[PDB]
Amino acid sequence: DFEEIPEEYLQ
Amino acid sequence: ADCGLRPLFEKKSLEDKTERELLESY
Amino acid sequence: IVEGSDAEIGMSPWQVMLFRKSPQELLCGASLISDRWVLTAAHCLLYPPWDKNFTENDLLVRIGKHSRTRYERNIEKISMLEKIYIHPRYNWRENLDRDIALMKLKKPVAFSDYIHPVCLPDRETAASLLQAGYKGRVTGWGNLKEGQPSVLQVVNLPIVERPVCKDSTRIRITDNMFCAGYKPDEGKRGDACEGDSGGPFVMKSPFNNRWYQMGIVSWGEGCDRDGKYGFYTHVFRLKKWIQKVIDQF
Ligand SMILES: Cc1cnc(NCC(F)(F)c2ccccc2)c(=O)n1CC(=O)NCCONC(=N)N
Repeated sequence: DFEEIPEEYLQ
Repeated sequence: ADCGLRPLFEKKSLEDKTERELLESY
Repeated sequence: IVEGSDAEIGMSPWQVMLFRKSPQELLCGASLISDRWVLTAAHCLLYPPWDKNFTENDLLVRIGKHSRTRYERNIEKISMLEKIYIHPRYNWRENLDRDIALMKLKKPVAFSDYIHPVCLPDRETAASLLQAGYKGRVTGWGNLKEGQPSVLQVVNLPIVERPVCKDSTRIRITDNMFCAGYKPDEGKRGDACEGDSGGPFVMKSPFNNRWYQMGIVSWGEGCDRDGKYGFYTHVFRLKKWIQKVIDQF
């Protein structure tokens, strides 16, 4: 449902 | 120090669509 | 928010979204009170009866947003947490007394047209504005009914007399709480709801035109039931704990 955020932030 | 003054409203002296309702109840 | 409206862009530049890393989902609202500090409800981080016990590394804060689900490139800032502080005497066992937490961001966030901290009230501001009948404003991306909005929702609600708040529920009310909402005969509606928790209840001071955060969306029985009211953490009553945490850490 939520658009993916930049990968780095999930780091 | 600059708290609670919105760049797109207070700072430009524009009012949002329903802030009047708040001030009136006071 | 139930029976609210779409916010306007820039309407609540202090509004913060607590966002879960995995699964990626909306946890709560929160509010930006400086370049480095975010204010929210303790029950957003810690609530053992639902096995909720999040730490610094489980969450992201998203500042500057309007859309609930888009990644608002060039507009929103996403920050990581350095530390979470929960009020030592937060009563999750009984009535959510002292429902408050502070969050310290890893790095300061740059203010913009869409990002800007709300004021904390001082004693005189609180005494003047915190009054039955006076309206405040609540914002959030939470549930529309007791389904989910595409943009930030807003609703303005009157503060309700304490005896009426007490007489609406079996829950023990304390001085650290107030309730707000329309009464059943007033013929207007609205309330916060799930996913609105930790959001700011704000009033605009008539004396200096500034926005002040008086409450934090805390708890309710259902959402927008007649004869029930939203409860809010009383920010000024806990302000000493807030100042203590901030200039110590
Ligand atoms: C964490 C949580 C648990 N219980 C909720 N409401 C049920 C209750 F009223 F019976 C209750 C039970 C224990 C302690 C206090 C109250 C409750 O509302 N929460 C927090 C949460 O659900 N808040 C979402 C915003 O809800 N507030 C409004 N309905 N305006």
